[PDB]
Amino acid sequence: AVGACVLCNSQTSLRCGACIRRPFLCCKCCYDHVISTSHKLVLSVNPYVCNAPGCDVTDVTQLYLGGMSYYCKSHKPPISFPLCANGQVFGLYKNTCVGSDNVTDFNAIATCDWTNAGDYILANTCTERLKLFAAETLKATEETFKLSYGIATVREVLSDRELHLSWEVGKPRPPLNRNYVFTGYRVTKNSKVQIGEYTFEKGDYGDAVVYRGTTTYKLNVGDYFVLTSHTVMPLSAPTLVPQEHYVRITGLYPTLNISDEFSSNVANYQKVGMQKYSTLQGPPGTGKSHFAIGLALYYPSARIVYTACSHAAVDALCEKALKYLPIDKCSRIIPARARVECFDKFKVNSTLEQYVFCTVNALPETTADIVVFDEISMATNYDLSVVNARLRAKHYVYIGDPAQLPAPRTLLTKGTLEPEYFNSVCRLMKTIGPDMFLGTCRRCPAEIVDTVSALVYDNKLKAHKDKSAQCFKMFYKGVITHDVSSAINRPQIGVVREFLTRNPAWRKAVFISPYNSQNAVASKILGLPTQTVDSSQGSEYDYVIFTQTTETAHSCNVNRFNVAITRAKVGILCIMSDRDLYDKLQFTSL
Amino acid sequence: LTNNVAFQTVKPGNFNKDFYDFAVSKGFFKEGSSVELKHFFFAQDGNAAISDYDYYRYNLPTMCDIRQLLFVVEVVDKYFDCYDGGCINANQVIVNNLDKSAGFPFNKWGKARLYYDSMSYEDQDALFAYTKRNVIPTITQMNLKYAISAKNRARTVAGVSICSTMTNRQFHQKLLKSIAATRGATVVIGTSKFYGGWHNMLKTVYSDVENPHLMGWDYPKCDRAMPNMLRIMASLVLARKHTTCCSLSHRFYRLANECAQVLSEMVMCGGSLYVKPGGTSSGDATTAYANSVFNICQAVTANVNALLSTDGNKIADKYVRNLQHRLYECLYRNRDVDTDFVNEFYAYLRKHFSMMILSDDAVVCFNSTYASQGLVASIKNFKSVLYYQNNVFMSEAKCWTETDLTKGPHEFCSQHTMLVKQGDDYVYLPYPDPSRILGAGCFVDDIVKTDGTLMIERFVSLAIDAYPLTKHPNQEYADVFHLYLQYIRKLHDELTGHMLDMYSVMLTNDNTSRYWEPEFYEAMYTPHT
Amino acid sequence: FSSLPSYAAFATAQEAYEQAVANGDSEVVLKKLKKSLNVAKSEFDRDAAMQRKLEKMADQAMTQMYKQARSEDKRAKVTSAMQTMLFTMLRKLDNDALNNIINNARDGCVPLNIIPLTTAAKLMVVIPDYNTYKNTCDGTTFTYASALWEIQQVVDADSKIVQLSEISMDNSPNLAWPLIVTALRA
Amino acid sequence: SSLPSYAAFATAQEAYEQAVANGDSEVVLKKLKKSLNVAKSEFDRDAAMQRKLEKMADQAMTQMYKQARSEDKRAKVTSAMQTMLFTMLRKLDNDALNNIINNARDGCVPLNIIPLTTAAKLMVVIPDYNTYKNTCDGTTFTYASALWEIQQVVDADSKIVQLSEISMDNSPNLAWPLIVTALRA
Amino acid sequence: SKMSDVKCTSVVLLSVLQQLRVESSSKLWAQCVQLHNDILLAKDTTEAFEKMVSLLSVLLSMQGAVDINKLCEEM
RNA sequence: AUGUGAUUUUAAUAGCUUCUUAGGAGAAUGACGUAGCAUGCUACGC
RNA sequence: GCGUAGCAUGCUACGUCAUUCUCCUAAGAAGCUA
Ligand SMILES: Nc1ncnc2c1ncn2[C@@H]1O[C@H](COP(=O)(O)OP(=O)(O)O)[C@@H](O)[C@H]1O
Ligand SMILES: [Mg+2]
Ligand SMILES: [Zn+2]
Ligand SMILES: [Zn+2]
Ligand SMILES: [Zn+2]
Repeated sequence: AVGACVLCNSQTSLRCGACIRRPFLCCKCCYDHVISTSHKLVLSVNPYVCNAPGCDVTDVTQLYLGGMSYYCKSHKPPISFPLCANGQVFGLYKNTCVGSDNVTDFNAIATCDWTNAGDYILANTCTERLKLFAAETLKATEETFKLSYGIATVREVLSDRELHLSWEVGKPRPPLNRNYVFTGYRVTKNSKVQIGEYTFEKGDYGDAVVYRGTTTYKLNVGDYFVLTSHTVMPLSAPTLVPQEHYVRITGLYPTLNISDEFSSNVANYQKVGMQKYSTLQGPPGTGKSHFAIGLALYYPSARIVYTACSHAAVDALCEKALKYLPIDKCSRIIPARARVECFDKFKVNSTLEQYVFCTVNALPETTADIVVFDEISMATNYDLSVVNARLRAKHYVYIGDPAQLPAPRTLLTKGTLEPEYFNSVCRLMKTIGPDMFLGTCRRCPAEIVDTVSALVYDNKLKAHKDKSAQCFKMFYKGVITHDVSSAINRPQIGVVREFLTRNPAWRKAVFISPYNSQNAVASKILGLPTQTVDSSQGSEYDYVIFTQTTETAHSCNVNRFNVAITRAKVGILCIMSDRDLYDKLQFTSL
Repeated sequence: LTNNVAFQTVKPGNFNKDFYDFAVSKGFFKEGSSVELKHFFFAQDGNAAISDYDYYRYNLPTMCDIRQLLFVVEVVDKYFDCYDGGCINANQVIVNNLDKSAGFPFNKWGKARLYYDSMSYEDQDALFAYTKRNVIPTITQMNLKYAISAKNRARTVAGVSICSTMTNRQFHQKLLKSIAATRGATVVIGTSKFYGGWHNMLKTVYSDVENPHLMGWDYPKCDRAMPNMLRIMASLVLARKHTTCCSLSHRFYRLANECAQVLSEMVMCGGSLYVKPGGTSSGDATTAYANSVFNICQAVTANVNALLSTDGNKIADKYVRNLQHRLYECLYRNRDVDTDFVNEFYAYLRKHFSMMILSDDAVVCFNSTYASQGLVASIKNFKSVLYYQNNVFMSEAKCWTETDLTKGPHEFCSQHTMLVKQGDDYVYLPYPDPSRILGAGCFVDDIVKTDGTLMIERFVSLAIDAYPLTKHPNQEYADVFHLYLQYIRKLHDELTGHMLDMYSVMLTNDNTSRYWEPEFYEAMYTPHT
Repeated sequence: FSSLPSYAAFATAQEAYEQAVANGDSEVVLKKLKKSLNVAKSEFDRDAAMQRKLEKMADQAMTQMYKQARSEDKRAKVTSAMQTMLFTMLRKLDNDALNNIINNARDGCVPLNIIPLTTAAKLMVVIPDYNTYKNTCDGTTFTYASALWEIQQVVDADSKIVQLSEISMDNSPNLAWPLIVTALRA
Repeated sequence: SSLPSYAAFATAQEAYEQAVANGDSEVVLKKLKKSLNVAKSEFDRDAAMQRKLEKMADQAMTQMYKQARSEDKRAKVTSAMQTMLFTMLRKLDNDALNNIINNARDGCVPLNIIPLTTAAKLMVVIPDYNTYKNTCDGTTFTYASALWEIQQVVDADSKIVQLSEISMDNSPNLAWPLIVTALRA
Repeated sequence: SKMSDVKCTSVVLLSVLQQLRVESSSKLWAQCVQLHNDILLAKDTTEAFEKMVSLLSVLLSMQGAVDINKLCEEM
C-alpha cells in the first residue's frame, strides 16, 4: 500500500515504526525523522528487519538491500547497498519526492509524551496537517496510557478459532473494539517483541474469547496481551475550513420582525450570514446558548445542526429550542451505545429534520445549512476535525468562552495551558479577537456576577439584574476522606443537610462539587440531583449547592469556580476550604 | 421462501474515458460514420428478473406429429453416428472451472469447488447410480446477465444446481467431449476460427453441392419456445450411445431426471419458487449440444415437409419422385425403422442440404435448383415448420440468403465472413462487428478494468479478434485494428513511465514489443499451427 | 546435501588435493588424487540433486496434505450447515394441517404444488398495478385457494409499509408498485 | 557482466587469447581450453541464478504495481466518477444542460424530474429575487432552455402567493425560497 | 461527434446516480433506467439531449448527495 | 471509544483463443566428471 | 613380438550443469462465441 507524506503530501510507501499513530512518510522526510530521533523501525510494504534466521537489527541506518531481502551488516550479501543513503531511505517513488523543513516540529510531535505543557502548545501552532496528526496521536496516547488495561495472558491455546483469557487482578480491562490492539508481550527474555496486534471478543460460554489476530504465530505460554496502542479513526478534514468573506447573505433567507427578545442580535445574525465560519465569544450566562436559537429563528428556512462535545450542552440547546422553536420539526440523535440518558421530547433519531441536535462523536455523514458548534471550550482539535469531516455546511458558528474549564487532557499533569491553546478556534478568538461579542449577564444574580467579574474578567462584564442576596458564603473545614483518590467530604454534606432543612426554598436545588465521588454520594445523603462541574456546563439551574472540597490544585482553580457558580439562576450556597478565594468574592458572610 | 420478495437490478457499464478520448482523437465516432457505437451496457429496474422469466408464456403445450417425428429422429441420429459415448466414472469427469456457482440452495455455503472436493469419488458414483433408478427434482435459479448487448431486453441464464450438473456430466460428458473433438462433421463445436479453422469449416460446408446457395435462419425465442416433445427428443438422441453401459430402465430414469431438473422444474426467480412450463434451460450440463440436436431436427423436418408437400407430378427427376413416394411410405405406412431408406435420405440431405450447426446457429449450402423446384427445404418451409412446431412466427427479415459463395455466409456466430488473400491462395476470414469491438473497449464491466495499464491482455485479445478488419475494403473498418495497436503502444509507454516512477529501474525483460506489431496477430489466422 | 556423508568425503578429498598443492608432489600422485577428488564430486552430485528432488517431492506431498486436511474440514462445516438448515425448516412446518392433508391421501403421496396451497399459513400477493389489486384483494379480507385470508400487512417495492387507505385510483401513481400484501389464513 | 565469476572467466579468456596468439604447444593450449570451459561453466551457473533472481524481482514489481493501482482505483471511485461526469458534461456544452447546471449552482434546483411531455408539472425552488427576475418574466418561466407557464407560486410557509406580490420593493416581505409549479409549453 | 458523446455522458451519469443509492427507490430508479436506455437507443440528437436534461434533473434535485459548487468550480 | 459492521450481499453449461507462474516428461546443442572400446606414442619387464 | 603403467585422439555408455524448443499437467488473469 502507498500513501501521502504527512509533512509534504508527496507519494510514498514508508511508514515510521516507533510513532504511535503509524504514520506515512516521504523519503527525505523519513530519513530526517529517523536520523534525528529515537524512532528507527521503518515499514515499507514489508518491514525493514534483518532477514537472518536469528537476528534483530532494525536500525535502517545499518541494513542493506540484497537481492530481494534486507540484511544487517553481518549478514550482508556481497552485492547490495544501504537503505539510508544519499539523504533518503529506500522506498517507492524514490525520485519524485519533495521534502519539507517542518521535520523540526514533526520530530517533537512524534517524540513527546503529552504529559508536559509545552507539547500541547506545540500541537496548536504548527501547520494544519501537523495539527491534525498531533491531535490524532494525542488521542491515541491518551487511550493507551489513561485507563489502559490489566495485563492479560492466554493460559493455553484451545484453538485458533477461540482464545483463552486471564485478566490480571488489580487493574481494569477494556472491552472489544477492532480499533483496540493488544500488543503481544512475551516478556520472559526470549524476543521481547510485538508478535502482532489482536482484539478480543468473549463468547457466551465458559472462559474463551473468539479473538481476531494480525499475525501468523501461535500463542506461547508466557505471551501476554497488553493494551499499548489504540487505532483512532484517521481524520482528514482541517481543524478550521478556510475563511471566505461574502458581501450578501447566501444560502440563508432572513426574516422580518423575528421576535422581541432576539431583536438586539440582528446585526450579529447578518454577520453570521456574511461569513463562512464565525466565532462568538461571551462570558458565561451572557446569552450564547440562546443566540444559537435566535440564529435559528432568524433563518427559519435554513436547516440547522446544533452539535456539542458533551451531552449537557446539547440538552440545554434542546431545552431552549423546545421553548422557542417548533417542537414538532426538530430532532435529537443518540448513539448506538445509548449509554447515557438524553433529551426525549423531539422525534428522536430523525436526521432529515430541519433542526438536528447531536454530540460531535455521533454525527452522521450528512449536510446542513448551518452547523452551530456549542461550547468549543470543551473541544479538542480532534472534535473540530470530526465535525468538519462529517458535516458539510454552508456556514459554521463556533460559540464558546475559553475562560471556562477546558477539555480533560488527562495526560497533562505538569505546567499549565493558557486559554488560547485549548484548540484552533480558541487560538483564533484570543489572537485576533472574536467576530461577535456580548457581555451582559442574563442568568445569575447581580451579586454572583459581580463576584466573578473580577476573578477572571477585569470588571469588563456588566450585569442587568438585582442582587438576590441568596448567595451564601460559608467557611466549613470539611474533614476530607481521601477514599478512592477522589475527595469525599462527609462532614461537608452533613452540614449541608443540617442547613438544608433551614431553607425551604432550596429543597429542589442542584448539588455541584469538583469531585465525582462526593457528587455521587451526595445523592444518597440528601436526594438532590447531583452534577459535577465538568458535565454541568451549559445547563441553567435556579438554586445551586456547591461544596469546594479540598485545598488543592484541582478544585482551587479559578475557572472551575467560575463555571460552577455561574450556573445559579437565582441563588447558590457555596462551602469553602481555600482562604485566598475567600478574600476577593462578594457574597453574604452568613 | 423469504418473508419479502427480492427485486434485482442491473447496473450500467463503467465508462473507459481514456480509450474513448483516444478514439475520438484518432478521428472515430464522427457524425455520419460507418463505425458507430451500438453495443452498450443496458441497465434494468427491479422488474427485470420476473418480467424476463415471464417470457416462458410463449411455451405452449405442443403435440408434435408423431409418425414424422419418429423418422426425423432416425435421420437426426444418423447425423450423430460418427461419435462415441457412454457413462464414465467420477474420476474421469473433468470440470472446466470449479469456482462457478452451485445453484440453489448450495450457493449459500460455497461454490462448486466445495461440493466437488467434499464428495469423494465413491460417493459421487453413489449419487450418480442413485439417479439411474430415482428421480431428483431440483431448483434452478434465474440469474440476470451483466454483459454488453445491442438490445435493452434483460438477459437471463438458468443456474442449475450441483446435484444435477455432477450427474449430468458423468452421464453425457464422453459424448459431449467427442462432439467437441471431431472435425469436418455437421456439428461444428470445438472447432476454432483461428489458425485457418473458419476457412476449413466454410469449405467442409461446401461438400460438393451442385448449385450452391447459402442460407441461414433464426429461431425467435429459441430456448423459451422449444416444445417439450423436441427437448425430450434431443435428450433421447444424446442418450442412444448408452446401448451397453446402461440398461433400459436406467436410461428411462436418466431421462426422467433430465426432465425433472432441466425441462420443467421449479425455478427460483428472486426469492420465490415458480413452475417452469417447459423449454430448454440454458444453463444445464448439455445446452449447446441439445440445442444442436434440436436445430438439426428442425432442419430435417423442414426438408421432409418440403419434399412431401411438393406436387409430385411436376417432379421431373425420376429418382426424387420415387424417393418422395418411399418417404411417405416410410412415414405413414411403416411402424419399424427402414434403415436402408434412412441411409438413402440422409445421403440425399448431405448431398443437397449440407449443414453447419453451432448450438442454435446454422449455415446451409443448399442446392438451388432443387430448392426452387421444391425438392429441398427453403426459407418458407422453415417458417411453416417453426409455426406449427414452435408456436413462433419466423419473420423472413432476420433470415438471410446468399447467392454468391465468393463472400461466405452473411453472418455466422456473429462473425461476418470475407474472402482475403493470404500467401499465394485465398482464405475466408471472420471479422466481427466493429461497433462490438469498440464498445467492448469503451464500456468495461468493472472499475479496475477502466485503469487500462493493468489490462493490456484485454486489448491484446480484442485486437486478436479485430485483426481481420485490416483486410476490409472500408477504411473506417480497417482503422479499428490500428486504433487498438496504437492504444496498446500508449498503454505500454505509460505503464513503463509509471513503473519507472514507482521505482528507479524499469522492467529488465519487457517483451511487450510484439503486441503492437501486426505480425503477432497476422500469425493467428494462418493455417500452419 | 551439505549434511550428507558424501559431502564429508568430497570435503576430505578437496583438503587432500589442497595439501598436495601445498606439497607439490609428482604428477602421477596428483593425478590419482584428482581421480579420487572427481569421483567424490560425482558422488556428491549423485546424492545431491536427489535431495533437491527429494525435498521438492516432500514439499509437494505436504502441500497436498495441507489441502486435503482443509478439504475434510470444509466438508464437516457444510454438512453441519445443511443439517441445521433441514432441521430449521422442520421446525417451520405446520404439522397439524400437513398431517390432515397427507392422511387423506391414498398412497401417502401428494403433489408438492398443493403442500403450501392447503397448509401454508401465510400468503403473499404481489400486485403489479391497481386494477389487479381491486380485482384480487380488495378490502381487508379476500378469498384465494378456497380459503379466507385477512390482510395483515402491505408493503411496496421499497419495503415501506403502505396503509390500506392509501391504495386508491387517484393515489395509485404515488405508490411504488408492485405491492406485496401479506395475509394470514383465517 | 559485473560479477567475480565474470572476472575469472574474462581473465581466463584473455589468457587463452594470448596463448592462441602465441600458438604454443598443445598441452598448454588444450589445458587453457579446459580451464576456460570450466570457468565459463561456473560463470554461467552464477548467471543462471542471477537471471532467476532478476525474473523474480520483475514478477514482484509487476504484481505490486497491479495491486497498488487496483486498490487506488477502487478507493476513489465516487469522487473520480463525479469529476469525470462533470468534465464530460461541460465538454458537451449544451444550452439546456448548462442552464440547469448554472441554476442549480445558485440554488434554483428542481424538486422533481423535469418532464418531457407537453403540459406536465414541474416544481422548481427559486431562492432569490434575482433568480426569479432572470427566469420568470410576467407569468412565463425560462428553464431548461424552454418556456414553462407558471401555475402556482408558494412560499416556505406553504401559503399560495400571487405573481403581483413578487416585486423589488416588496420582495423582502415574501418568505423565500419560493416554489414555482409550472407546465411545459 | 456529439451523438456518440451524450450516449457516454448518460452512462457516466447513471453510474453516478447508482453510486448515490438511487437504486434503493424503485419508483425513481425505473425512470432513471428508462431515460438511460432511451438515450442509448437514440438516433436524433435532440431527443437524446432532451432525455439527458431530464435525467440530469434527477441528480440536481437531490441536494445532499453531490456538492455542485465544488464540482463545477474546478472544471 | 471511534468497526455490539460487513462478510447483509446473485453472477449458468460448453467451446475456442491470448498472457503469466509452477511441476513433470521428452527432444536438441554445449560444457565438466566416471566407466568401456580402438589408434598413436613413452618407462620398465618378458 | 607380448604384458603392466602413463599421455594424446576418436567413439559408446552413465552422472551433473547451462541454453533452446515441444508436449503433459496444475494454478491464476483476460477476451470472444452460442
Ligand atoms: N434578550 C434577552 N432578554 C432577557 N433575557 C434573556 C435574553 N436573552 C437571553 N436571556 C436569558 O438569559 C439566559 C442565557 O442563557 P445561555 O445562552 O445559556 O447563557 P450563556 O450562553 O451566556 O451561557 C437564558 O436562559 C434566557 O432566559
Ligand atoms: Mg450558555
Ligand atoms: Zn517515528
Ligand atoms: Zn542480521
Ligand atoms: Zn450410461
